[PDB]
Amino acid sequence: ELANALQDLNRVLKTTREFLDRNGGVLTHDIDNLEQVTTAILQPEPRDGLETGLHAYPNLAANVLNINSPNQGGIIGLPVLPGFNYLPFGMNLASTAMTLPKQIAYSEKRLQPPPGYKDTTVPGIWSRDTLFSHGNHEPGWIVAPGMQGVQVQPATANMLTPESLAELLGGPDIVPP
Amino acid sequence: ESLPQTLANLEIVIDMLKRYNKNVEQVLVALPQGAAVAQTGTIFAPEGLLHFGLGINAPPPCLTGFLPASQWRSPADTRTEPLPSGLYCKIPKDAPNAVRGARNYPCADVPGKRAATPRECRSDEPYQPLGTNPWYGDPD
Amino acid sequence: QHFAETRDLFADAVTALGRLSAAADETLSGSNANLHTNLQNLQRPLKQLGRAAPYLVGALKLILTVPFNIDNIPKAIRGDYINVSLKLDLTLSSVDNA
Amino acid sequence: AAGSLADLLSDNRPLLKDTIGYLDVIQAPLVEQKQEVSDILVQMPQALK
Amino acid sequence: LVAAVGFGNTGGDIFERGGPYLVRGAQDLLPTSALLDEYSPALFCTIRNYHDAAPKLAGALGGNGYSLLTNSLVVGVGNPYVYPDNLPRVNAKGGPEGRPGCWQPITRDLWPFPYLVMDTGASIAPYNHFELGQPMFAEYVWGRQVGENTINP
Amino acid sequence: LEQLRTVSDVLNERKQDLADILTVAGKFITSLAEALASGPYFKVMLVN
Repeated sequence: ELANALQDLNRVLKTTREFLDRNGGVLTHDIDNLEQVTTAILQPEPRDGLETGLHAYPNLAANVLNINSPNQGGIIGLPVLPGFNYLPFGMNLASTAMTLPKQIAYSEKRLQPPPGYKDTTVPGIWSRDTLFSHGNHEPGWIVAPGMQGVQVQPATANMLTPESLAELLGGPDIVPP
Repeated sequence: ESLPQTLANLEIVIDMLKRYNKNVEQVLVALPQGAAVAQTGTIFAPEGLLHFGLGINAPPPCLTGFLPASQWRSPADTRTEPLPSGLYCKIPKDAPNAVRGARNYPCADVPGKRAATPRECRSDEPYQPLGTNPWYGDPD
Repeated sequence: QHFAETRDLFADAVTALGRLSAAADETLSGSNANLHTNLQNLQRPLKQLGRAAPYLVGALKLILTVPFNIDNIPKAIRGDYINVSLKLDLTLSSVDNA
Repeated sequence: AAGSLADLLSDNRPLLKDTIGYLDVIQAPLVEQKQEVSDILVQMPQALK
Repeated sequence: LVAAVGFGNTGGDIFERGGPYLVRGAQDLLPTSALLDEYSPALFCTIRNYHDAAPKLAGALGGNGYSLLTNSLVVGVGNPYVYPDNLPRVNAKGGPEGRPGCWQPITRDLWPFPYLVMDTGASIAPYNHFELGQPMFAEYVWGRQVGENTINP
Repeated sequence: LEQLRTVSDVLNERKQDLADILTVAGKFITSLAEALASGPYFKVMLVN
């Protein structure tokens, strides 16, 4: 016990002394620089700036990823006409094909519709793909598992079945047929 | 007096990143797809693709909660001015117009709430709109 | 006799070492497993950032703003309004794709 | 405290070795191009404004 | 003994002030460390692709030296975001093909980026065909608009 | 430690610039992301 304790204590004292004499001035300098920079970025205004960035950037990323049409490339923007503030009437003639069926990829494999169902503008909500199924006109939609918290309008709740309408708000995930 | 402050600041940063974990994950998922989108949209070296959508006033712009019309600057003035704070679309959480605006961003710390900034997320004072956006002036 | 002369100093040394070691022990026992888990988790990001280290400075020009590049912002954007060149495309290929 | 430090070193030593190696790999380009990092940090706030 | 007194006092003060901070920081770093470890495969490729695309996006802004060069073609716009269903979510996860990663560099051999669908509360996946705008005509006086708002174009 | 020293030195000289980035990038991000929100595109005002 005591012999090994004394010898190892002597060796570790020598090792610690060498390590300190070599590395201490730079380790202290690095710690001081880290303290200064972290204190600088954690001042009140930088604190709330970082807060608002973490709060509002994922939505910005999602929205800018939703303005990119794969078939035509680039980004899409429409020329609003402000300045009365604007015209009392508006028109949206048609929506051209932004994507194609062969191009769609899913971030998670739980979001991919099964046979007989197609994706909607709200990910995880799967319609029915038929000829008359355009514009919430085909009843019997389903929802992806783990999609709780998406409150819907009265229009799309009728087509969404009771089980899936519950799953949007309630706990259990539906069993697709 | 420097190591304890370093550890306290690191604890603050890690706490802020932990409360906003879902936000960080969403940005990390969106970034590679953003790079892929940029690669797709820059196949022509000097020109970047930017299309224009047909249709007039499909969603109208909201001037509520933004700078007044009389405060707009002439396009000739290239001079830079300090950017204003707390400007976003202040419509009363209604209509298809600006549905995904700041006022509907989820609050990470406060479950089941939507607000523009974390300062407004933490505050318990109710969110009241600056005004419905009209077509005939006085957006206030 | 010498030990009796310096008993107070020995007690002070032992108590000071104990004061240091109590806090050191609580810190090193409260962080033994979390530090190991954090290191084992960060191994992969550290390796992938080491691989991507040469391109990090070049990437920084874009990875934050993305559609904007920090280098040429002061001349393209003259304050309020972004300058842009409108090359309207009415070619049959663009009409087909649109 | 001696036991706690021995435990924290016995289990974290290979991971700290790998961490220091990876840190060297990450840091070398930053040191090589430190002027670029300083210049972009100076430049970015004006572009952001 | 004297040096032990001094070192013990100094180190004890330092550890008392900065030990709980380190412990709770290492406790709070577990979820973020796991999150960063999960999305390692999309780290090198993202940085490499942004480095490659930085000169390409800089040339657009700097080629003229006074403007930005854009190719503009008229196109149709999708239906506006509906009120309750299109509200924002922060539940995005995963990556291409179900796992984190990047697409292979987009050349002109493989031009269209595969659109990636993730939990966001909004998507443009169902725009596979030509259809009339569901709120085709709208009025901003009495809020009366023809057609039915939908999430299923 | 020495290369971390030089990196941390150039970072500490730019600590105020990091603070400026965080401050100013948090006071317009909500405003600039507003344009994207109305529909699947972004509004633009063409003065010409």
